Amino acid sequence: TNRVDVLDPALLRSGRLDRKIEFPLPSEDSRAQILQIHSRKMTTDDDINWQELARSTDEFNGAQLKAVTVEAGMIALRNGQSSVKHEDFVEGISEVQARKSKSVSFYA
Amino acid sequence: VGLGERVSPTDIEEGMRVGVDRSKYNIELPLPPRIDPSVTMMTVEEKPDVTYSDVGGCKDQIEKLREVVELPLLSPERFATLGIDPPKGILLYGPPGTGKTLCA
Amino acid sequence: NVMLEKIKDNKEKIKNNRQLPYLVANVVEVMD
Ligand SMILES: Nc1ncnc2c1ncn2[C@@H]1O[C@H](COP(=O)(O)OP(=O)(O)NP(=O)(O)O)[C@@H](O)[C@H]1O
Ligand SMILES: [Mg+2]
Repeated sequence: TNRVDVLDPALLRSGRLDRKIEFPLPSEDSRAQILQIHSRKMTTDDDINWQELARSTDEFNGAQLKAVTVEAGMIALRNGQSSVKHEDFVEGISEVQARKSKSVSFYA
Repeated sequence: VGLGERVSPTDIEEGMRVGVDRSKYNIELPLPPRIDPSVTMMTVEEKPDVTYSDVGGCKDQIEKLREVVELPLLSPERFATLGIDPPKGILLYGPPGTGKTLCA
Repeated sequence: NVMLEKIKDNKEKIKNNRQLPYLVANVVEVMD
């Protein structure tokens, strides 16, 4: 249950629900792994660079990363390549992002 | 209750309506499972002529339709090589009167 | 031999009652 600040003070006593374990975020170590395991299912090529991707992604959970890789396959299929390109993963990153994908200036 | 007149157990399906005795409570004759038959057959509509010419405009949602339905069917060899899952389930949603059925 | 036969008659009457259909119920509680 998502943060303990939300939870009520009387059932959050120490030794009641044993240990209380907090989950620290991906730190550009665990990211690279998390991606690696998701791509294992799809075809694996050396065109893809896992380490570069780890660097791009900042403040993304396990769930979000997973979405980045699923989005890549839809793109590769659309292009009609036999094999997914590194290029497609980058494009999935800015589609999973809340903001709209790279476009010409018009206000900024 | 127990087994029918002489009818196999396999024929006495779940949810299947059955006639039983007025006072000796036991299966006699199987009866049609509900009245899902015949009503449903009215509802079924078969491959209408509707084409994209008759769809006013084309959007991105239609381009995302095409991938899921068309591409694995014409060539499932592409989906294998990629090693992605082949899309075959879709959920369509939005405001009513958009034309969700027209594209299907 | 004599004792066993007396069990065999008692068992047949139990058999008649157990014969399907029978009311299904639930036991709210046993007082005992
Ligand atoms: N792109 C289109 N080309 C032509 N007529 C259209 C188009 N889109 C909408 N219409 C019309 O508007 C009607 C309402 O859309 P319709 O396909 O009936 O429903 P829907 O969006 O699937 N609704 P619902 O399932 O009830 O929430 C269509 O049947 C057509 O009359
Ligand atoms: Mg509809």
